[PDB]
Amino acid sequence: ATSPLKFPGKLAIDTLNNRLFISDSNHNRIIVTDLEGNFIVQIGSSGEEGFQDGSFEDAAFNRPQGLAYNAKKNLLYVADTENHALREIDFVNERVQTLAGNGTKGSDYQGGRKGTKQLLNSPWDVCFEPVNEKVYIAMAGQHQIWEYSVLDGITRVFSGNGYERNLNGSTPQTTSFAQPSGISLGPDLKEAYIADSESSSIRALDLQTGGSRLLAGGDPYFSENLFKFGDNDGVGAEVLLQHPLGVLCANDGQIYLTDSYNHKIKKLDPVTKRVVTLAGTGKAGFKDGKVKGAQLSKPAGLAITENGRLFVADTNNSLIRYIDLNKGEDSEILTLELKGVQPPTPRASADTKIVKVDSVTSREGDLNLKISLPDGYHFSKEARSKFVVDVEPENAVAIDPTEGTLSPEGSTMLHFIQSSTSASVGKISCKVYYCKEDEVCLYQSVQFEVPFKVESELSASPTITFTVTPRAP
Repeated sequence: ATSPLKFPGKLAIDTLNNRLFISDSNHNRIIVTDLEGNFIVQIGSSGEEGFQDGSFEDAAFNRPQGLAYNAKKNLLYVADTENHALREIDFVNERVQTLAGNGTKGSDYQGGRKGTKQLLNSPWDVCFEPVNEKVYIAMAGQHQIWEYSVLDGITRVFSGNGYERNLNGSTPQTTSFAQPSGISLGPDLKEAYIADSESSSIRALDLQTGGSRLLAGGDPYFSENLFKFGDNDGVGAEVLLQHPLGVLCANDGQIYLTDSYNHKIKKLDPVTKRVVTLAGTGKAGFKDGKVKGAQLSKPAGLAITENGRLFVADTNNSLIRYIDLNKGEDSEILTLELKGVQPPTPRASADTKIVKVDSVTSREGDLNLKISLPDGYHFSKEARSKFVVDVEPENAVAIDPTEGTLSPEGSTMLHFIQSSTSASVGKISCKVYYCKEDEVCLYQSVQFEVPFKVESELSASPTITFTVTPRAP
């Protein structure tokens, strides 16, 4: 009814740090919430079309759609379609930066250039292959699939010859696509699944060959009116979809997709090629309840938790919906309340633990902060853990290291000098970056509220110790 989103196109999910990424497309921003929908940070907070890099408040987007998350480096790859670019959001350094593209609709069908030297034509989804460090891009404008190499910044064509046609050939130049709007990698990292929007079909792209094979939809030979689109469940060439925009391959190997113009979610088994409808009557509307009687309105993006919760960008309703998949019959689609998401204009947060410290009673002294990790977790060495100090009435207390990075052992020392008789409150906000052996980026956001009221003139040297307590899978 009162959604803070305007036409969200795509989603990505980070399950280890409890983060849901939303492309609020018609507000030209990415919105990060926790998986219960409480606001964490927004990116491109102006809300206006643009193409600027820099901090999360200098930065601007022009209709971002597809999102991909990099768990080893804590980056979000964006498909900035109307800027014809691929943007990279770095959360370690709170800057946005452009990896390829340059703002103008290029007409390059071969490519192979480095960084912003290579132009693009309306990229629409992105998926991140973590092993070979490649970003695959469903380039809707040129009817091809492209490949960004994170190691040399070279962006080249991967498959499709440039013609708009459902043609599943055996080499990159003998295949065609038709406004490919979604892409998801299989758990074997051997195939990618494409939502070939204009051909109204799901296709499987072979990541070694460069070729593709059709899985379901877009076949007129068996369609009752010889139309390549419709709304019909079945197997293979009996299936009819209408403009699927999103596709996701879950770890159980099944393919979840949004049959966008039919306002349904569907499930496709890539070996039987059987497609069944999961949720939605077919009628463009909003109503949630049991799956078979509910309503979406042009769903176009999907993310999934390991547990089995499927999130849906319900784009033409501007909601985020979710479905708990392993409840089977009783399966109901529900809506995600977005708490604290505040629309754009030209302190506190939701993922940050708040620790109250015993009041500091000396006029002057040294405050030692020692953050430790549980066993088996170590500090990241490529992303150093940072802190920043503020005090309740500025200048009530003076701290020399207003900003600092912790030592490799998680410690720092702040020197303080209180100016008044009166009570004040300091807040030490620190982002800690740590990992298990796998080196997947975990992080914790901790803010220490240090109350300050002079009760003695003799210097002291209190200690703040804190153990991080990582999140539960």
